[PDB]
Amino acid sequence: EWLQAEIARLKGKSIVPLQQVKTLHDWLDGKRKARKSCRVVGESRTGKTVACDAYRYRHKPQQEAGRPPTVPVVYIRPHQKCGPKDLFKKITEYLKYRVTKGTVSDFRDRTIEVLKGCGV
DNA sequence: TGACTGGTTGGCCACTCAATTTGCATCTATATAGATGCGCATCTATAT
Ligand SMILES: Nc1ncnc2c1ncn2[C@@H]1O[C@H](COP(=O)(O)OP(=O)(O)OP(=O)(O)O)[C@@H](O)[C@H]1O
Ligand SMILES: [Mg+2]
Repeated sequence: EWLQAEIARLKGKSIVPLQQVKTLHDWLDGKRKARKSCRVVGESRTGKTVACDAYRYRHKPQQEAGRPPTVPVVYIRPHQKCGPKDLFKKITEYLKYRVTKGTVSDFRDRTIEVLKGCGV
């Protein structure tokens, strides 16, 4: 009946535009055009991760039949005590590059090489 | 006639994690010797 779907809208997650989200998207675009690194800080329930999701979605990948894709924005949440091989594995996986095994020095070189040409 | 011979169905390196030692900084809750102040005795002086 009608009552059963309604848990799902409620339980279901959604994104609501808010002033705080808009503020970040414009600031990040300044940083992205300028190629300036920066940090975002704030308390854990302010919804930082969600604003960053909403930002990622506004810039879809472009894919041709043969050559590899353009992807402007990469988002990763490291695991606790994330080491070098674990960081390179996450950058590599968010792009779905097929190679999965390697020495730390091999993943380092391979990560630099997939950020290049892919146009991040 | 009793001999001879032939017959024949894991290793070499690079990286990571639980641990467990050692050292340092920060309470903390008690233990312990010195000022300070009444509370009365004791002496001295003064007056009728
Ligand atoms: N723009 C938004 N629209 C709708 N809901 C939002 C928005 N921003 C945050 N929320 C709500 O915040 C909750 C999740 O918080 P979120 O994970 O965004 O916080 P956070 O600050 O990124 O957390 P942390 O820093 O601890 O990782 C959800 O209930 C989600 O609906
Ligand atoms: Mg977050």
